[PDB]
Amino acid sequence: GIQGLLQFIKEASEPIHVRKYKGQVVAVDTYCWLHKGAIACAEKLAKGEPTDRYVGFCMKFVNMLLSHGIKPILVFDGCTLPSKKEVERSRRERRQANLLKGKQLLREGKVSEARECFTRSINITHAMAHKVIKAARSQGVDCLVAPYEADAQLAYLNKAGIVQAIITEDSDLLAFGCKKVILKMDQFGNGLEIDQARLGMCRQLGDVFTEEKFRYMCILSGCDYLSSLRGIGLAKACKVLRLANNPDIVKVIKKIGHYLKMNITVPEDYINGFIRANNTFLYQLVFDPIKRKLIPLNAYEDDVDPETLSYAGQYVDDSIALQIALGNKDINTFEQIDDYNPDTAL
DNA sequence: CGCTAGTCGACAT
DNA sequence: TCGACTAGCG
Ligand SMILES: [Mn+2]
Ligand SMILES: [Mn+2]
Ligand code: NA
Repeated sequence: GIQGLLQFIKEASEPIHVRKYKGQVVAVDTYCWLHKGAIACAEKLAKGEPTDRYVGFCMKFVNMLLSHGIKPILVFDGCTLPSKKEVERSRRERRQANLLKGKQLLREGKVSEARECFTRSINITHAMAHKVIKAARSQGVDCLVAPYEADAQLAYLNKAGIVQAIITEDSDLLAFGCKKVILKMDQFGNGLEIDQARLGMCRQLGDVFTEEKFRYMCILSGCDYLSSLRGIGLAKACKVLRLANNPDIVKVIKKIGHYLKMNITVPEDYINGFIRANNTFLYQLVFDPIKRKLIPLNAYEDDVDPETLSYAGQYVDDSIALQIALGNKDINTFEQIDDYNPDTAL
């Protein structure tokens, strides 16, 4: 997530209700509903005790969407991106830590703080997600498991015209170049909408409303793929991109000390990390629902070599990609754990 | 003013 | 998990 982005472009935000998308299709970052639903039953989940409260929690959101004549496409996270394995491990350590020390806090008597310990140990597994998938598909609601991060898949679904809006809590969608993003939606449909074309309402944003420059801004400020240079936030990065009339971002980053009047040393591997971040935001592998084939988020440009983009995910056979996307194949064991067929009755 | 790093709440009784 | 919020510091 782009920390502070939502407050940085608040002028482009608008309080809405989902009724305005009646008769249209809306994709959903289901992992947020999964997490907020897991919070209610974090105790049983952390203990391994059987529960399915989060299923109902997600399904009342889904039902709420269905009640207003909206077609929801639930999208789920798939395989972990190779550039975040260390990160996921480092987070898993914290989860297990809060789990154990949570159990010890239960041993010592306080539960209100122990609650706060168990709520930070929540690990959304693919099994839970699959439970939600079955629960939704029993209602005729489409479900699609992303090849990797659901962010890029959602971005594709929106930029292709399959859906007209995206329900999420993560601002990464804005960096992926989404047209419309619905944030902070409760059980009743009251949410906050951000339009890409409305980014012009932000005065301090300057002329950084174009998708490319906006992406550059989000990356330079600091994202999940690359940590920002110490002292570089959203405002200063935006200032750099505003003061830079040069289309070549590399020379700009090399002159980031010049555009800001600061003693900023730019390491040579930071440029590599930046290029990788941009290529990940641009060409992360998604799944085409129509053609049923692994494709990059955006079409490969004539300058970039697609052979050196393994950090954006590697390709597999389209059949395997299909069985993975349908949730029929386990992401980890690559074994058939289901046999859904959308044909015999996205 | 801007940025870093840490805290805190979410759900729900 | 992610944003909101804030003390501390350039
Ligand atoms: Mn995500
Ligand atoms: Mn994200
Ligand atoms: Na930053």
